[PDB]
Amino acid sequence: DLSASVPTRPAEPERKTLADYGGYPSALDAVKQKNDAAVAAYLENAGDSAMAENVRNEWLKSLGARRQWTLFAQEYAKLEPAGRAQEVECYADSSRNDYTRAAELVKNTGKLPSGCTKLLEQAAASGLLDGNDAWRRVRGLLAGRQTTDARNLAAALGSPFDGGTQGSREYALLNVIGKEARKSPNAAALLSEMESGLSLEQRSFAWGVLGHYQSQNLNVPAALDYYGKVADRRQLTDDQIEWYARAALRARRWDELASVISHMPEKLQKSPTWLYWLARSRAATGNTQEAEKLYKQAAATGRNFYAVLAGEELGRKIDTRNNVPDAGKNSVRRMAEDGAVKRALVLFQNSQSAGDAKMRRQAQAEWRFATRGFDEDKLLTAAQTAFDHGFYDMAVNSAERTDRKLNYTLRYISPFKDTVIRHAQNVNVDPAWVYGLIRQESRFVIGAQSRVGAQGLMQVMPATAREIAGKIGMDAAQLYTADGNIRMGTWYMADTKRRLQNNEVLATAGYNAGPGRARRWQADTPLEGAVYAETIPFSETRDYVKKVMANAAYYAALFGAPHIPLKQRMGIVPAR
Ligand SMILES: CC(=O)N[C@H]1[C@H](O[C@H]2C[C@@H](C(=O)NCCS(=O)(=O)O)[NH2+][C@@H]2CO)O[C@H](CO)[C@@H](OS(=O)(=O)O)[C@@H]1O
Ligand SMILES: [Mg+2]
Ligand SMILES: [Mg+2]
Repeated sequence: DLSASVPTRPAEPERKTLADYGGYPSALDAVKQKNDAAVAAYLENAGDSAMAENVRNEWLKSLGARRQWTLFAQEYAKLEPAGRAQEVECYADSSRNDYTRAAELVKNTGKLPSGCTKLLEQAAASGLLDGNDAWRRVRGLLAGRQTTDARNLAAALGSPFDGGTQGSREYALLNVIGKEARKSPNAAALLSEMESGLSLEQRSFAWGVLGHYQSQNLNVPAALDYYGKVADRRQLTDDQIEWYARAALRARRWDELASVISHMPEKLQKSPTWLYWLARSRAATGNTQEAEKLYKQAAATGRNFYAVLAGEELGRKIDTRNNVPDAGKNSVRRMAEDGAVKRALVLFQNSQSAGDAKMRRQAQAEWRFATRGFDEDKLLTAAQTAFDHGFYDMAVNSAERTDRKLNYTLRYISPFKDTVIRHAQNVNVDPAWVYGLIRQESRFVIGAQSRVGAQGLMQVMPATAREIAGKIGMDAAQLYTADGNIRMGTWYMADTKRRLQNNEVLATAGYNAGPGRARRWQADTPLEGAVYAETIPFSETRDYVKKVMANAAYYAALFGAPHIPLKQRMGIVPAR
């Protein structure tokens, strides 16, 4: 049975929370204005809230950048360790001259926040960076168009870009690894021609750049030829080696795939993706007991695309039966009275009544703050609390964070059923697919709005709303109402599917990236759905398709629809 234990942190009146949020935006602008007196005032008797934690984190990034180390250290002490932003941790550790985190951070080859970038340059300037990892990051920044970060890290390592030693060799290599130079019809020939006087590390990385470019363009033969020249695969960035694996996957080179995965950082090897595809490689070469071991490890990763596929390879069907009772209504009422939970619900309720989308976003921040480090039982009670208050996305937020206690009704909530079901049927698309899409797009937040402007439950772009509305005789502004949004989103699902050879995997990619891009990613042979999905060049769409289809399989099992394994829902994507 679920524990009835609920936290009882001190609560504040609804008026005080509203008054503190009244000044949250000004506190944030005060940080940007470097008005330290203003920020300290806002904070000095804030609640123990996400408002205070958010303002304090942003303040500390500004104090760290401004080297106000006395004030920094006083305020860093008021952050809860779980609530420290990464860049704040970086500034703190640089102030302590502690570069233990730098050994892990330096493994990241892309853009880092300023405090984290400086932490690495400081470690570099003291001798306390792994030199192999450090120069790998330099190259990764060079390939990544982060020339200035690359330059500063080369300089911090004692070999600047203008000093005639290693750093000038690496900078010179931009004629191969540059963003536009890697596209050259001659990139490989130049690399081959200057190959003999390059180090083993510089050569492996450079061949990885050329293979990575080819692999993301879906020129699989060209990519595998270039990746096959990489002598030390540890020198590849995480993106490079994953697109090696993706090239080997798309060409069904199972032995090469398994070898590539074994050269991945152990963290990548343990991801559901490479657990599952390693298992598939093993099973396809007949190493059946090694595959069964890996499928079990993938399946244990939880409620995700590859865990389900791995389960299906083990003969395990998705089972959406809860293994835990519903939360008792009394614990749900008590939970709403915990001071941190109550603060989140106050902001949420009042965002509805006041029509304040920013206030609703802070309600989410308070919710994640209030529930951070709840045990599985409190997480499930909180989930029902959120659901009983209409806070649909935070019910999913809390319910999906458990590992052993599974409430599928709360992980895969289905509000608005009689509406979503009818609009799906009206365009003859699977309502389990539509719910899967909504869950990923908006988490059932009717006023959701992405950075690029995608709107509402189904995250329809305003541009797209204008095409849809003219075709079906709507008003394009119906985009901003729940019913109009669902009608437009469901119609666009159906329409994109029709333009993409009626394939549901293509249509999901095309919903997010546009049908023209989804069509460009098809091969000249048919592809198994999950192979098409895992080799989508846009990381946003690649992650999106897998999550939508995984949600769709859970919803279909929940609704009691005729059983469709996820592997068959992925089907076969047709050749062009
Ligand atoms: C339903 C809809 O409007 N889909 C459009 C999609 O929106 C995507 C945009 C995306 C988005 O907002 N990404 C950023 C999300 S976040 O704020 O970073 O979380 N969400 C929407 C639905 O998947 O963007 C692509 C490309 O523009 C369009 O394809 S195109 O017309 O051929 O150009 C497509 O019409
Ligand atoms: Mg989204
Ligand atoms: Mg990308």
